[PDB]
Amino acid sequence: PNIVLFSGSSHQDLSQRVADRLGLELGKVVTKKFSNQETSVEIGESVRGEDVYIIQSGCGEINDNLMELLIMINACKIASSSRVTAVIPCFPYARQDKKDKVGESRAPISAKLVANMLSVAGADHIITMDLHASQIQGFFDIPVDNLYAEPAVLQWIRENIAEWKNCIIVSPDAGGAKRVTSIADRLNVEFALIHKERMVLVGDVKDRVAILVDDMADTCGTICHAADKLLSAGATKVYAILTHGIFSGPAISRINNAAFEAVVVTNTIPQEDKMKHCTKIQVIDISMILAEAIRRTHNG
Amino acid sequence: PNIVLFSGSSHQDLSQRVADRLGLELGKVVTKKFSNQETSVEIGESVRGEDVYIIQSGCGEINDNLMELLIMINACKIASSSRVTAVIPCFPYARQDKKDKVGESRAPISAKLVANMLSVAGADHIITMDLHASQIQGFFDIPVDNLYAEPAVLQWIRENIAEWKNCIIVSPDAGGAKRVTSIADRLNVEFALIHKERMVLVGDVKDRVAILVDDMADTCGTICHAADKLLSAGATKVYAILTHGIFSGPAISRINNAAFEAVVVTNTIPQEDKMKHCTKIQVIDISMILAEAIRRTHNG
Amino acid sequence: PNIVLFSGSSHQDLSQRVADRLGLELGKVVTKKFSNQETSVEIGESVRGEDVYIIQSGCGEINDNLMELLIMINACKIASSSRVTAVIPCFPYARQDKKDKVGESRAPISAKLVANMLSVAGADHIITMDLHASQIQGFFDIPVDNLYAEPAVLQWIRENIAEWKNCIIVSPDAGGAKRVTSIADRLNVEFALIHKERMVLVGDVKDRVAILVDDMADTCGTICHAADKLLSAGATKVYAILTHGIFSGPAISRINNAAFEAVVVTNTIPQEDKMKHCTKIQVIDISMILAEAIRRTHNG
Amino acid sequence: PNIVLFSGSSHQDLSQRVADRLGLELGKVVTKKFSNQETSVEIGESVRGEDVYIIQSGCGEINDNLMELLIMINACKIASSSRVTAVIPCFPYARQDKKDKVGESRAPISAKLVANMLSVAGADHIITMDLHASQIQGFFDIPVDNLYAEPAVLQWIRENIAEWKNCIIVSPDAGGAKRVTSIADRLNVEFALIHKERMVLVGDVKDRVAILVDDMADTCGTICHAADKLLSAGATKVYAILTHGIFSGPAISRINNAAFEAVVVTNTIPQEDKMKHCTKIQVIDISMILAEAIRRTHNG
Amino acid sequence: PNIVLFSGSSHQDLSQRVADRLGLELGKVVTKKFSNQETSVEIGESVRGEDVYIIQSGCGEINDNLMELLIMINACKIASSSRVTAVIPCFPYARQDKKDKVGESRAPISAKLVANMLSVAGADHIITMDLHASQIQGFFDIPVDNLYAEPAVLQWIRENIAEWKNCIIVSPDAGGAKRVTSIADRLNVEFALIHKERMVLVGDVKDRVAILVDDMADTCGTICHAADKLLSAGATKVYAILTHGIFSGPAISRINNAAFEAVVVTNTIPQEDKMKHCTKIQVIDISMILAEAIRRTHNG
Amino acid sequence: PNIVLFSGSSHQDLSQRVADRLGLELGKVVTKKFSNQETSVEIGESVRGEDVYIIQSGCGEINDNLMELLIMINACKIASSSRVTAVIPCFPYARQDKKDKVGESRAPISAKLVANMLSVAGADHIITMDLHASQIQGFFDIPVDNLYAEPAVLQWIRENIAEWKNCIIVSPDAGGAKRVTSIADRLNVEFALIHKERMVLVGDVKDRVAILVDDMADTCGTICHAADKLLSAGATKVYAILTHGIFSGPAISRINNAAFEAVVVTNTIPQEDKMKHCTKIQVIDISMILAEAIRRTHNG
Ligand SMILES: Nc1ncnc2c1ncn2[C@@H]1O[C@H](COP(=O)(O)OP(=O)(O)O)[C@@H](O)[C@H]1O
Ligand SMILES: Nc1ncnc2c1ncn2[C@@H]1O[C@H](COP(=O)(O)OP(=O)(O)O)[C@@H](O)[C@H]1O
Ligand SMILES: Nc1ncnc2c1ncn2[C@@H]1O[C@H](COP(=O)(O)OP(=O)(O)O)[C@@H](O)[C@H]1O
Ligand SMILES: Nc1ncnc2c1ncn2[C@@H]1O[C@H](COP(=O)(O)OP(=O)(O)O)[C@@H](O)[C@H]1O
Ligand SMILES: Nc1ncnc2c1ncn2[C@@H]1O[C@H](COP(=O)(O)OP(=O)(O)O)[C@@H](O)[C@H]1O
Ligand SMILES: Nc1ncnc2c1ncn2[C@@H]1O[C@H](COP(=O)(O)OP(=O)(O)O)[C@@H](O)[C@H]1O
Ligand SMILES: O=P(O)(O)OC[C@H]1O[C@@H](O)[C@H](O)[C@@H]1O
Ligand SMILES: O=P(O)(O)OC[C@H]1O[C@@H](O)[C@H](O)[C@@H]1O
Ligand SMILES: O=P(O)(O)OC[C@H]1O[C@@H](O)[C@H](O)[C@@H]1O
Ligand SMILES: O=P(O)(O)OC[C@H]1O[C@@H](O)[C@H](O)[C@@H]1O
Ligand SMILES: O=P(O)(O)OC[C@H]1O[C@@H](O)[C@H](O)[C@@H]1O
Ligand SMILES: O=P(O)(O)OC[C@H]1O[C@@H](O)[C@H](O)[C@@H]1O
Ligand SMILES: [Mg+2]
Ligand SMILES: [Mg+2]
Repeated sequence: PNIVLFSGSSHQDLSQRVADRLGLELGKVVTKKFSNQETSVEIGESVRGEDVYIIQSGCGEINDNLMELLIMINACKIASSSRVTAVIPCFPYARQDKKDKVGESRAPISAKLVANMLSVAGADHIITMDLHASQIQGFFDIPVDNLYAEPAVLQWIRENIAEWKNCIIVSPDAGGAKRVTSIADRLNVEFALIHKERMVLVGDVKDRVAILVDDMADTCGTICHAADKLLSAGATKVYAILTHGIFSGPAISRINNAAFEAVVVTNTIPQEDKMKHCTKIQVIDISMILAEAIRRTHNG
Repeated sequence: PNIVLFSGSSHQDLSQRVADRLGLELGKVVTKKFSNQETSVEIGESVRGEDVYIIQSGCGEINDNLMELLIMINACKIASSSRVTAVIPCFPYARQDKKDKVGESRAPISAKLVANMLSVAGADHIITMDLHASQIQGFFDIPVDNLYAEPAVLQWIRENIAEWKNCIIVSPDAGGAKRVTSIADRLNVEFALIHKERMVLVGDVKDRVAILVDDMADTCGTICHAADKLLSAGATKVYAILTHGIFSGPAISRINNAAFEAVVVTNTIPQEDKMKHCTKIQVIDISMILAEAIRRTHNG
Repeated sequence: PNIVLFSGSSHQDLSQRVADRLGLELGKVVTKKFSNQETSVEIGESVRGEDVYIIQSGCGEINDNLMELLIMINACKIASSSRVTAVIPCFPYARQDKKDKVGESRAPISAKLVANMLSVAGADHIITMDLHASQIQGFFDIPVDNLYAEPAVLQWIRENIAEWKNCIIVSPDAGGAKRVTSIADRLNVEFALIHKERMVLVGDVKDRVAILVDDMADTCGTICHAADKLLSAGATKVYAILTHGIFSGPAISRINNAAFEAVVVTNTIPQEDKMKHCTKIQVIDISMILAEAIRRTHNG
Repeated sequence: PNIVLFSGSSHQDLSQRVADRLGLELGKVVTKKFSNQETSVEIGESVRGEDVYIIQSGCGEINDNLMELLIMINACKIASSSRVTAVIPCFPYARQDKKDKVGESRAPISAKLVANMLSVAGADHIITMDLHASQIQGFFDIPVDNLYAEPAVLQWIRENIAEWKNCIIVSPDAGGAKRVTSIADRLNVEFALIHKERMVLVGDVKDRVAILVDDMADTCGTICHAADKLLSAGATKVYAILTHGIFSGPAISRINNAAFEAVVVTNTIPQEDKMKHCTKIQVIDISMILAEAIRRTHNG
Repeated sequence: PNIVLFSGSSHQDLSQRVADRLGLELGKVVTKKFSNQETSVEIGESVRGEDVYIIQSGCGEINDNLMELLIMINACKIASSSRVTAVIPCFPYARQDKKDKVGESRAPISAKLVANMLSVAGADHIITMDLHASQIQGFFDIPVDNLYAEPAVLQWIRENIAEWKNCIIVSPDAGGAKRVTSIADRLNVEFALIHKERMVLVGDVKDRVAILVDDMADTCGTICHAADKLLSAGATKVYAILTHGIFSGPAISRINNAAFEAVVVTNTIPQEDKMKHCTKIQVIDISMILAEAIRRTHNG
Repeated sequence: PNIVLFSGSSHQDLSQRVADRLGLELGKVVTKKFSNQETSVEIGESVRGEDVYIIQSGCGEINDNLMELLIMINACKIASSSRVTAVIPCFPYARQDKKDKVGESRAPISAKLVANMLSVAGADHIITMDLHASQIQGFFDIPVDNLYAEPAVLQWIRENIAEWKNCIIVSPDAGGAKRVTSIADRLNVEFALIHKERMVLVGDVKDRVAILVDDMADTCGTICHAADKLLSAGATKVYAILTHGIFSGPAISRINNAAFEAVVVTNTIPQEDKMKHCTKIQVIDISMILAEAIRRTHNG
């Protein structure tokens, strides 16, 4: 009746880390694809009456991983499991959370679609790390846990950056005001703001060190322009701390010929191959937070 | 089979205005209360096969108006109406859209509860003006229209404030960066930022005019502090433009003994009685936007 | 995993009585109101895995208490509670259980609306005392316990009224034939009947003591006229025993200038303030019945 | 897109009458049984886009007719029908509307089960004549039309009984007080009451004509004893008017050796064979009421 | 909290056998019929918190047994049982699993209707023996266990037929190729095929013994024709092994005047009365399979 | 209010054919992918009140196309469309329609998962061509049309194969008995059967022409072995007619080095690139059948 932990095809390293921190090991599931690109999920062990926990990040090929997660949840549910919990470090389609505004002709809400699919597959609980919009919690009818990576970010700032008592935290866009502001309050220091459309700046950032904080980085269209503007303004050096490092498209190329002292990300998305092609990127372990959340859910 | 428009106990003036702009008149419904404070809804005319439209703002006593709206929707649905649309100028419980963060011990999500109540009552469409969080659109499975009052705000700024070409727009909090930023871009001028915890300010605001823009004002705990900070900083005069003016609690007392040149709001919440006790308050009609949205929904 | 009992803003005394009879104490919940008349519910203790019981009577301001109950149930459900049970001593909107007849134009069914609201909020069980219509049990898909206060009424009749062996039991209306008939059968005594539209009487009621039995009294529009008719017919004195004493509107004034020897009610609705302004009113404790029902549900 | 009327195996005569009053004819459906007592439903004509009406009374073998109705509704729904309406003159399992009281060990609520069956089969509207409990309207989430046969009963009383101005109306049980009372009020005449457990009577019934009114008669366990008590009390003759005459079990034998001047019923249940073995039974047509209800639903 | 086993009106013998194999006895339930052919279900013992198991075969009068099963499940669910499991040895309406093809005018899918009825009644698990179509598992959203009687068929073939090493297995129709083929592979011997429309045969079946295997036999319209064709072809003797022996309509008459050496069936449908009028029929116990499935579901 | 036809990324040619046969043209939708492999759906025109028809085959990368279809349906539904119909020429995950048998450990039912996802996305109708299992019709609660390509197969056999009056139709497996048998009856000729586990044959196929008929061919693991066995048995030439030609994995390599003079398939899956690398493959247009089905659904 105790925890049975399962892992998907994507991001095996974090799954192994979370299993180790729980003093367990991943269950026997073979997730391959048939000849015509159809997902094949075969659970080897018994899940009857167990508290199944599935960890599947929204990275790599998003649709294939999402389909694998749904099929795994359905298979566990039909196999008479007590309660199936889906742990999603990076929620897929989390940037499509609104019907947008004037101009976006009949755009859908893909986040609610994913929520409905997870609910109809048979999920009983959702664990997510640093959702793009905290209001996505309301997209479900089951409990949702929105974990935060801010304590790790503060710890990294304190330990690594020696001048953290006289720095500033800068938001690369207008919507990152809340996160940047909360971090600045936590470190007991001031902050600035940057907006595009071009680049505008409101803050001191003169002969001091600035840290760019954002939730994610897909193509680094942001953060890079913010670093350029900050360097033009008078900043001595610029750091970049991120929660979900996608680094898709050009990305790595842009960081490589950039003046970032360090680009900091977390385990939520595999960074192994990305770190090889870029020395700036550094990784922060968050497996402890997910493991503690899993324990809190399980014991009760 | 054409539009049948109904009005609630709250905000009769806006309902009459919307009816006039539609070249119609409100249906015959008597909404009183029984002896033991229970809602009594009696629809006098036939709604069979009609496109029923109900306008009920979340103002005054929130719970009583919400229950009246739900009972009216249920009565219209059981009476074999073709499609029932709920027009809510101010969405109740819109500030409770998250499970908050560390410290808020097991707080609920009241916005999703209201969404579920409206869905189970029998609503087929929702029309809302300037939702507190745009992601509340995903709280429903029926279509939701999130109207914007920004064009009226811009028009008022242009017509009334003569120095609008050399002003700035200031957000009283960190979460208002997006709205203020969009308004600044539309007016082709710059912007500033104010954060509490005390007040901190990043911007020029020296010997010029600043306009405070926020989504709503419950007790004017904000906006007033921002005006004080701006006046201390060097602003010649401070304006305040708002979408939903609750003006609850002390409110009117605070604006009265304040240095606001004008506090601008919209129809969405009845401002009749409030305007009598405060000369600063001015109202912007938004009935045309709701009427146009209703026409767009109906015609198809 | 044992019982966690919660109480609402209305009827604190009955909640404390039920808690005492269960050898427990009410959980730590702070239920206040925000500035704009919106309910604030904050659960202080952990409800994860607990079998939560919420007691919220439909008295006072009905809509406000109902919204309080719904928000509390939703908060308990989202907080990973094992099972949430709503104990409602007086079911709100219980008199609106039909679509009425010819004349009531498009009247709704508010009882089914409340049932759907409780079902969608997350309630797993319902405990009610003396429902207005027993068929309201079918308004839910979850189990519903319809308790009966008849044993307490019989005990009061036996102990207090010394001539209970040669009395009669009179129904103030046509719909109360079943309750009056069952009480008369259980007491092994005869009965009468009264119908309005004016007053008509079929029974003996000549130089004997008559007892009026009804389910509830909102304004005492009934019962008072029944006592007048009984006194006109020849009854020496008239008693009145009720389950749910609303005593709204004039009520207390009518009883005060009436010839009731005693007006007997039960705990279900707070009678503290009402009893002060009227000496005739007497209260029968029903906390033991609710406590026993709660124990029966919990143990299993 | 106009009315397409269908008929079940039970009660072909009433279906043909309703079709004639609508100036239409029943659709081509062959409803036979396979070898192993399984219902076979084959719709011969096209129902795509039509507003189908199905008439299936709960008479004869109840389960077989109910399954026929459900299969027919499902077949019409899957065949892309616009809206399917189930016209049930006598609602099956209408006497099982409560979980009863102390003594009935874990009895079910079959009426809600039938309601759920009809809702899940695909019914969009329900038309019923004189439901046993009017609160069964709340057992559905679709609109329910509860027709009344009282005008026909009153017309029969006026036309046939010549002394209707100086009669009385008697309820054979305690639960029939409302119907008897309303009929007495509408006829501007007084009333009496009878309760079992044995027979007790409260009323005049001395050298006058008494009429027994009930909703239904299954075995005539009631009504017969009421007539015996009335004859003992002094009634010159006793009439009996009923809405749904089941006349199951002994029934016909009991009426045959009884002193009823006439036993009046309505069409809702086939009375052809029953009337042959008993001269007292007379039938009142109700096809016009159902036809008018169907027209009212269809036109809109 | 352990197993509470209930039995329906049909097939008492199999229920008693399954109870004996589980070392238990059937619960106290009285399932009779009211006067007007309505099902009466009264559960005598407590099912609160128990794992209720109901065995009800789709035999005899199908509709009455199905309604009894649904009412029993609903009664057990409303009585606060932990989990209700429906054990259906023969799934009713299992041959209506498709909307057929060109010619069948708007036929329904009765199997999905039965599935929806069982789901809405409150069933949490389904156990079925040898479904007509294995895809009926997808007709439910709850887990469904499709047991197989093939091991018993193979054992009977080995024990009774001494020449089973040099026989063939023949399918009476085209749709039985899979079952016959699997049996042939398991017995390490060859197979043949027979198709109607008349009879056509592809196989050796010359001066040897053939066994006809099908899923069921309603009227023995098949199997008898296959035996005639096989005997004409050169088969020395013909056997017939079946899972669900309905033997409805003529049936027994056809087997009696046939050249079958033995017609083998299983318990799933009561064969007691049928076996008396036909010496060829033999029965294979399958109570152990159902008992083992029940134990597997319960233990977990 | 008339037909608005939309097309997905996969199978543009068939969509254009169906649009041409309907005398219309495909709507303006841009279906691309964001940087991080997330589907981007933007509808350019208005679908309010329209009867949207979306054609999306389950070919190529299955998961991406399925996600595109779901997002398109959701976008059309939220945009206030009258009715959204999904036309799926090849149903994805149609081979996973059972929970298999002993040996497949806790395998899921992916077809029911896809059905649930389509139902929850907002689909109102499903049109599919030659489903793998006809019972998948019961996997939905909305109407499902299972079109058949058999008339085209018969026409091709008649026109192209000149010796079709003295041929045989052979099933490459045991489960294809029904299709092969129906085709043989339609052409008024005989048939044979082939089963693996190795290869076994029952039929004449001696100096005559044989045609292999199956529903689909993924890797041609079947059909090729059947052709080898048929050639070894004595067949002069062997043909192969298929409905859904996947031709994944090796496929083309197997057909090219085989003795097939014709491998006949239909449009449902794009055959353009496949036909270039193999001269044997030939294509049959089925756009007329889909267009006629669409018309039949639309007009009604
Ligand atoms: N995976 C993705 N990659 C790139 N753009 C995306 C992706 N998903 C959504 N988008 C687009 O990005 C926009 C969201 O931008 P964002 O900065 O979050 O808006 P906001 O200013 O409201 O925060 C949406 O309009 C959506 O069309
Ligand atoms: N009607 C109300 N009046 C006052 N406070 C409210 C009301 N509804 C919710 N709140 C509280 O106010 C907070 C919302 O503050 P807000 O500034 O919108 O948060 P955020 O910083 O996420 O924007 C919530 O935590 C909630 O507890
Ligand atoms: N809280 C209330 N106060 C006063 N009247 C009410 C209340 N709720 C419902 N009603 C009205 O009272 C009527 C029910 O009266 P009642 O005597 O119970 O009906 P019945 O005659 O069927 O018993 C309904 O028609 C409804 O309109
Ligand atoms: N078809 C039927 N035939 C006989 N008795 C029934 C039938 N259906 C239900 N019953 C029983 O009759 C009782 C209902 O009797 P009724 O007099 O209507 O109750 P009440 O006294 O509440 O009016 C129920 O307890 C039920 O067990
Ligand atoms: N209880 C029944 N008795 C006789 N025939 C039935 C019964 N239920 C369904 N049928 C009919 O029998 C047909 C099923 O025949 P079957 O041989 O199973 O079809 P298939 O060729 O698809 O296997 C269905 O078309 C249905 O109309
Ligand atoms: N896309 C696919 N490619 C290859 N194999 C599959 C695919 N989808 C399902 N399967 C497997 O193929 C099996 C179905 O084989 P099939 O011949 O249809 O079985 P049956 O003999 O019941 O018809 C399933 O057990 C499933 O595990
Ligand atoms: O793709 P790039 O520009 O790196 O980042 C996309 C941005 O879009 C927003 O949702 C996030 O805040 C993120 O910063
Ligand atoms: O109550 P006061 O301080 O006036 O305003 C409450 C604030 O809380 C936020 O949700 C809104 O942005 C609003 O400005
Ligand atoms: O409001 P008053 O006249 O006191 O009482 C209302 C009556 O209406 C009925 O539902 C109850 O039986 C109650 O007696
Ligand atoms: O079965 P019999 O005694 O004829 O009648 C049953 C009675 O039970 C009540 O629900 C009805 O009012 C009906 O009169
Ligand atoms: O009624 P008879 O011909 O005996 O059998 C009916 C047949 O129809 C099919 O579903 C079964 O395979 C069964 O063999
Ligand atoms: O992948 P190959 O062997 O070509 O074909 C797979 C087979 O599996 C069955 O569902 C179909 O009948 C098909 O013939
Ligand atoms: Mg009353
Ligand atoms: Mg009665």
